[PDB]
Amino acid sequence: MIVDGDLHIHSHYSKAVSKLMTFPIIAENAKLKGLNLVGTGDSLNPHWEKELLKHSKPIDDGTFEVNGVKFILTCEVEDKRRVHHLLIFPTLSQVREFREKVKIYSTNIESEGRPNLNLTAEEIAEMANELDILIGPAHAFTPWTSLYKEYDSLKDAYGDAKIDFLELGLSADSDMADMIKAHHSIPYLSNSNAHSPNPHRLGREFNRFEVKDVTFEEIRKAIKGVGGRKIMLNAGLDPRLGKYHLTACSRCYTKYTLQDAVSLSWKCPKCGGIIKKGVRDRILELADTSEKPKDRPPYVRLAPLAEIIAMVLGKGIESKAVKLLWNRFLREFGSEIRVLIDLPIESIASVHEGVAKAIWAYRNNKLIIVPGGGGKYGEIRIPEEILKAKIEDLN
DNA sequence: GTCGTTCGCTACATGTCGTCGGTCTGC
DNA sequence: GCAGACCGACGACTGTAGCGAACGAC
Ligand SMILES: [Mg+2]
Ligand SMILES: [Zn+2]
Ligand SMILES: [Zn+2]
Repeated sequence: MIVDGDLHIHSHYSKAVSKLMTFPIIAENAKLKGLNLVGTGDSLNPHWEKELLKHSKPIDDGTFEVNGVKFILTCEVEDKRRVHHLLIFPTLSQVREFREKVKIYSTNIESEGRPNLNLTAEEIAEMANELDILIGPAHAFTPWTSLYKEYDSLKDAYGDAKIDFLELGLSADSDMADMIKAHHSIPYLSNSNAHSPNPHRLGREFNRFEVKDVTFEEIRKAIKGVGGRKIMLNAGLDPRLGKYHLTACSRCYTKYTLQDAVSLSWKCPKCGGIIKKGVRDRILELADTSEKPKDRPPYVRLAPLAEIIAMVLGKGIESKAVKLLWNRFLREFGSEIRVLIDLPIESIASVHEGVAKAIWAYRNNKLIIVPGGGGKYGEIRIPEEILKAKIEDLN
């Protein structure tokens, strides 16, 4: 069976997140967005474990279910060098063992969602492999809290340790990640690290797996690509829409080239901000080979349907008209990805014409995209001739 | 016209811990 | 005067009350 899953979210116990980020709301929004599997997130926090045991029903010893949505134990943690690490746990016993094992190395493990572990990345990965915990550098291209903002390679970060995946993130896709030779030997994950259960937030990037049943073991086999199970698709946000694609300032958000960045010494001239190196320039710095493996699954660059509706209606992202249109679209059809890629333009025009034309322009890549960097998301704008024209004379 | 309804932009939070300037000290 | 110790502020890790102001069925 084919299942879509987003295995990287943060509960309300994390900081700068939404208080509506609870199990029922997440399950409802995922079921409405056509999302089969959702990672628990913040599984190291005991209060979140209590809420999970209260609101959900167990499938086995590591897979749970609520409102028809499956859940696997996941958690993002922080490093002593301030590096994000995503972990997937087989069962709840592994969760409790890993928790009690690091209580002496942390002070907010029973207080925060993404906590602070005073341990080397090598030590964390070794402890994870000891208990067969899946571990990977989450959004490892961010110039703030990632791996490549601190280290230059995975071997220098983990040493004698072994990882199980590598989360790409918003500002990256499979090609630029595969531009590094070592990355050829590691499966990718297109996750969200999302904080709000909003349409454009929850499940902005997910992974489509082929499995036999919906359990942790099948997900592990699909990640490792064994026994017929495999990660057959990586649905992700366009890198130009991420918050740190290009190199820009952290205050004025002015885009600067890598050459101009080195010239100004990371000092913003007309602002004074601390310009941070985008993921594109970082990947270009760590350029290995122009080749990429064949077994790499395809990465479909998609945009949030909510933002498309907002830019078509000329209204905000959180407005009520765009919410009504999004709800009507999700009622008439299946999920966001269906209307974005799979659904034909003529069927989309049955609900709204301008939205169908914008989706056509996005599929044919005639949609204007201004990249984002330094903390600002990329923006999308449709040309005038695409909006004023009909549909038959379009293609 | 009328007054509920909604839009879009500004401000602000919850805390841990680095980075980044500025300041004190003891020489 | 200056190296080193000390200090404060600043923001990610974004989401959202909230607040005038334009809006839209009667
Ligand atoms: Mg992406
Ligand atoms: Zn993170
Ligand atoms: Zn600046």
